[PDB]
Order: sequence, then C-alpha cells, then structure tokens
Amino acid sequence: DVAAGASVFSANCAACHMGGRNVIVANKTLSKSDLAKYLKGFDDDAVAAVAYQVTNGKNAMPGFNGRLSPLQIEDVAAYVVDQAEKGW
Ligand code: HEC
Repeated sequence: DVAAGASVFSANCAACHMGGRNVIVANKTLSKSDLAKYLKGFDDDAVAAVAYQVTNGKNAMPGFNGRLSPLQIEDVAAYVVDQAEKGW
C-alpha cells in the first residue's frame, strides 16, 4: 500500500514534488502543515483529502482521474500522508 504508493509517486509526482516540495508553487508543499493549511477536509480524513486533489487537481496541478486507477490513487495518497507525518 505505502510501498506501492511510493512507486506511483516517483513515476507521476517526483517531477514536481521532489522531496515533498512544490517546484511550481513554492508555498504549496506536501508538508503536514501545508496539507493542513490548504487541503480541504485534510483535518477530517488525510488520505481522502489527498486522494481528492490527486483525482481532480487544480491550477498547475493536473488531475490523474483518467491516468491512475482508484487503487493507485489511494496508494499514493497514503504514501504522501505517511511522508508528511514523518517529515519527508
Ligand atoms: C507538476 C506539474 C505536478 C505534478 C505532475 C503533480 N503535482 Fe501536485 N501539485 C502541483 C501544484 C502546482 C500544486 C498546487 C496547485 C494549487 O494552486 O493548489 C500541487 C498541489 C498538490 C497537493 C496539495 C499541496 C498543498 O496545498 O499543500 C497535493 C496533495 C499534491 N499536489 C499531490 C500530488 C501527487 C501525489 C502527485 C502525483 C500523482 C502530484 N501532486 C503530481 C503540481 C504537480
């Protein structure tokens, strides 16, 4: 689950979120704080909130709804939440 999410992450996310940052929008990192400050519902269900932004995305953040499977999405989400909580 988290090991799978790691692979989905480096194959589809590392390009912009290397080390849990945000090369495009500097202040929109994948840190615990940022995910809390900007991700709706994050403080309700962390993985679900991340899985949401991943499926739909916004602005410069592309959606993966057609490219990734629901399973691959829940996996990268758990991985991200895991990394945020651990500090990357
Ligand atoms: C570069 C083109 C990106 C790729 C490919 C992915 N993401 Fe992204 N992400 C990007 C931007 C420009 C932004 C911010 C957009 C905005 O204005 O809101 C984001 C944001 C996120 C977030 C929330 C970050 C925060 O506000 O703290 C999440 C949860 C996120 N991105 C996850 C993520 C994952 C798992 C990806 C791989 C499938 C991924 N992103 C790819 C730009 C880019």
